[PDB]
Amino acid sequence: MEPGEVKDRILENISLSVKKLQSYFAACEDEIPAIRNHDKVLQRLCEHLDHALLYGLQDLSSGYWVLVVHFTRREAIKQIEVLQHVATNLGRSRAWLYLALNENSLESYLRLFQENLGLLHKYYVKNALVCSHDHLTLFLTLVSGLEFIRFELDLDAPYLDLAPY
Amino acid sequence: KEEMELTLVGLQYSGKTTFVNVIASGQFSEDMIPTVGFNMRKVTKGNVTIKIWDIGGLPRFRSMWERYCRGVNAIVYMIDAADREKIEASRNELHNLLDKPQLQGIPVLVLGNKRDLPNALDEKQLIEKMNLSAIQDREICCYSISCKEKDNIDITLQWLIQHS
Ligand SMILES: Nc1nc2c(ncn2[C@@H]2O[C@H](COP(=O)(O)OP(=O)(O)OP(=O)(O)O)[C@@H](O)[C@H]2O)c(=O)[nH]1
Ligand SMILES: [Mg+2]
Repeated sequence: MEPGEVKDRILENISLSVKKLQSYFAACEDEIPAIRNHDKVLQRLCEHLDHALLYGLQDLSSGYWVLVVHFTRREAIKQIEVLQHVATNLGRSRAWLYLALNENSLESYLRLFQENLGLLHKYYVKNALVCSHDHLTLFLTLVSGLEFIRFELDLDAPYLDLAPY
Repeated sequence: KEEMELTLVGLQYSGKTTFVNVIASGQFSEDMIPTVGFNMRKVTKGNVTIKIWDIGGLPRFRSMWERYCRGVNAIVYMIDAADREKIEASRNELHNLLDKPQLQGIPVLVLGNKRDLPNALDEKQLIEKMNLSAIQDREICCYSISCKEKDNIDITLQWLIQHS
C-alpha cells in the first residue's frame, strides 16, 4: 500500500512476465519463433511495462510519447506518427513500446531515461517509478531479458488508444 | 542553432563512446562500458547542435547500424588503428554497410583512432588496408586521430560541421 511497495509490485509483475515470455519463446516449435500481439504472454508483459511507464506521469493523457520522442530516431517517430489507426499520444506511447520490443531496444531507451533526469522530472512527478534510482536500475535489469527474443508486433493496433479510467 | 545528425559505427573498443565524451566535455577515460545497443547525445559546437547516434560495435549490434545510419547527415566509421588483428573485420563490416542501397550518397568519415599507440597505422596505410580507394560513389575522407592526446579532433569536427 505504501508507494514503495506499489512500485516493487509493478517490478515483480514485470519480472514474472519476462520469465513466462522467455519460457514461451524457448518452447515454441514454429520454424521461425516470434512473439505476436495475440500471445497472452505478450499482452501480460506489455500491460505491466505500460504500468511502469504510466505510473507518475504528470499528464496521463499525453502518455510517455512526449518524453520518448526526445530519445527516438526520426524515422521511427515518423513511422509512429503516420499509423492510420493510432490516433492519440497515449496510443502512440504504446505503439512506441511495441516498436521498442520489435527492435529489442528497451534497454537503450531506459539508459537514456537514467541519463536525462532533467527531462524525466519535466514529465513525471517525484513519486514516479522511473524517478527512483533504485527502481529504474532494476527496471533496466529486468528488460535486459528481452534482448534475444524475436518480437513481430503489429504497431497499428487500434486498442492502443484506450485510456485508463 | 543549426542542427545535424551523425551516426557513429565501428567495431567494439574502437573509441566511439570515448570520442563523444571528448567532444562533449573534453574528458578521456581509460575505463569504459561497452555500449549495449545505442547511446544518443547532443553536443553543440559553435552554432551547430549535433545529435550523435553512438551505436554499439559488438557483433550482435552491427545488424542495427544501417537502421541508425538511414537519413543522417554523415556516418563516422571508427577504427582502432593500433589493433591490426581487427582491421580485416573492420574492413569487411565497413564495405558491408556501404553496400546497403538505402545508405547511398551519405558522406563517410573514417577515423583511425588511437594514433598515440606505438604500432598505430597512419592515414596512408589505413586508406590502403581499408580499401577506401574502392569507394567512388560517395564522399569519403580518412583522418588519423587520438581521443587521448587530442590529435585531429578539431579537424574532425570541422569536417562534420561542413556536412551539417
Ligand atoms: N590509447 C588510446 N586509447 C583510447 C583512445 N580512444 C579510446 N581509447 C580507449 O579505448 C577503449 C574503448 O573505448 P569505447 O569508447 O568504450 O569504445 P566503443 O567504440 O564505444 O565500444 P563499443 O561501445 O563496444 O562499440 C577505452 O578503454 C578508451 O580508453 C585513444 O585515442 N588512445
Ligand atoms: Mg561505446
